[PDB]
Amino acid sequence: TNTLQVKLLSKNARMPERNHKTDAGYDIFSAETVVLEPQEKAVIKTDVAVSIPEGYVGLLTSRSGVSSKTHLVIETGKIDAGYHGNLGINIKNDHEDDKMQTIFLRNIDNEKIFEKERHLYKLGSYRIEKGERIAQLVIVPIWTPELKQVEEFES
Amino acid sequence: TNTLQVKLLSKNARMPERNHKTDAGYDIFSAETVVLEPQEKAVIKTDVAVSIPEGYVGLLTSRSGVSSKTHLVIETGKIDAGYHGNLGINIKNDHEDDKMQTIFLRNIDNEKIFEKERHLYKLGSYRIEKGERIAQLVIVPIWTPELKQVEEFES
Amino acid sequence: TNTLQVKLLSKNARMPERNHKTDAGYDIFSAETVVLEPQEKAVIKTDVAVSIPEGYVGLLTSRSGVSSKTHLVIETGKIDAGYHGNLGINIKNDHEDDKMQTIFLRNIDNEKIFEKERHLYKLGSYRIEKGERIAQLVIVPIWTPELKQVEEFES
Ligand code: NI
Ligand code: NI
Ligand code: NI
Ligand code: NI
Repeated sequence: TNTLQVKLLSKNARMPERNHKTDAGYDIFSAETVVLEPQEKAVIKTDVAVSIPEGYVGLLTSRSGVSSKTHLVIETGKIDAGYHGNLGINIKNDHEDDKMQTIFLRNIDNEKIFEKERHLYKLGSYRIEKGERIAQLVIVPIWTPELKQVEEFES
Repeated sequence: TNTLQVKLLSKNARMPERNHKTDAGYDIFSAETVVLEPQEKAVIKTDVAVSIPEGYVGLLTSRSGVSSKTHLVIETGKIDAGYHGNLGINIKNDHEDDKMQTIFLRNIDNEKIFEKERHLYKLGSYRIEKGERIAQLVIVPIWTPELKQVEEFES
Repeated sequence: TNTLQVKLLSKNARMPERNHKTDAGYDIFSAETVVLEPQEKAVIKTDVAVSIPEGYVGLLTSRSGVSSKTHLVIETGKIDAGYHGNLGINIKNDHEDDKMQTIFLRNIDNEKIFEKERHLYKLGSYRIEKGERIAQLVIVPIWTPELKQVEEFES
């Protein structure tokens, strides 16, 4: 203290980065390559484990550029002080399934991914490459008092 | 202090639970049974009232297991220090309305609910039973300074 | 300190408001009039700039009444201590694109907007007027320790 322990669970994992002095969170990288078609849901593995101390919670949340440009929706996960397992990114491709087809996948910048081997995809499908910035981790202090039942509130 | 007051508004309400030492939030239970079809929006009542003190905000947020497994999307509500009313869960069934039908409802674990009385439902419909863990409450300290307008930023 | 600097970037910008003593956040107003059809994504400009000090993060988040009543989904943006640019609201009209038409737009209260000049819109389209409360800003303390890689966690 004040130090957060980080455990890499595979060779695909990458150490989170907080480059600027002013930055609030840590860049979280994907440890796997996954293709998400319209409406598809998944929990993307980071192969990263952290030991958040008591009196804090980690917010594994979306990234500003990715969430604004793409239909990829990350549900902010609340990381407990007592969770030492693999950090998973709760994600949904919120693009509508209009049953149309295209030869182009989309990257996390919403650009068309040009392939030399031509394949057929559902329109609005995204590919997340291994090692890409898709999320960030912001840790905040928490207040956890012992609950007391009342019939009416005082003051 | 440090104690949070909790008020139960009906016999359907349940006292929030923070079982583990390390846990950041309190399990929030539903006080009503509701069936949400695709795209349907609702505010589910908890029949629970809290008196968060000044200098804090309550985050009435989604649950890790429910949000990952089901298309049920909870918008994290910001609970003011001056809100003593019924806590409502802002929820949407984000499952697409593909106009298909099935005889099975889905629980908060995304399992098919087997009924003895056969009924016809829209595909992707969920049922939330009374007294089920659907949300959690995480309270965090806040910073609220008196605003000052500037033409340029200093340092 | 304790004071947050606010910079207005145009005549369309409005000073954020924290009216009640108990309120956790500041009302954020739109600086532009925009019509969002089903599934459409945009970053609405506030023309407001803030200088959050180090050791804090700003949560530019949804509003309780708007998010519950309308299909307008705001992704909570994490505002760094080192961001002095225009605050943008990351928004999506999550209403399904069922290819139906209506003569009525919808306001942020989900009411039909009556026009004297009759126009044809896609069903589930919303209009956000300039100067309307669409979001709020909640600032919270953060914990940013220097990371240390471990092979196993201690205690
Ligand atoms: Ni090849
Ligand atoms: Ni029966
Ligand atoms: Ni959707
Ligand atoms: Ni006119």
